Amino acid sequence: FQPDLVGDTRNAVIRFDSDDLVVSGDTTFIDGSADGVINDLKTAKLSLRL
Amino acid sequence: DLAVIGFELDTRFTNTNRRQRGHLLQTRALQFRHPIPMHAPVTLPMDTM
Repeated sequence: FQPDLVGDTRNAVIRFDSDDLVVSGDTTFIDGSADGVINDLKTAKLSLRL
Repeated sequence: DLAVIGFELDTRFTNTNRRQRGHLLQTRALQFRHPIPMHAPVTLPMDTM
């Protein structure tokens, strides 16, 4: 959390800018599955940077 | 059929047990930010000789 420099002094602002969220064949879904996009990434030996 | 049927009172509690707080005060502050920009210059050219 960061302070809100312009505005109320008791405001906390979230500024999350990331280009490094990896999706790959070794990462599973919240339900534990690795189907669909994940399976194709595993077969193609590819990973995504979201 | 003419009778007084109802009434309402202007009764209040004595807040000596401080059951009620009423309105609240809190101290606050706001911040404003004013950055100063640069502007294009004006130039007077002259020869170096």
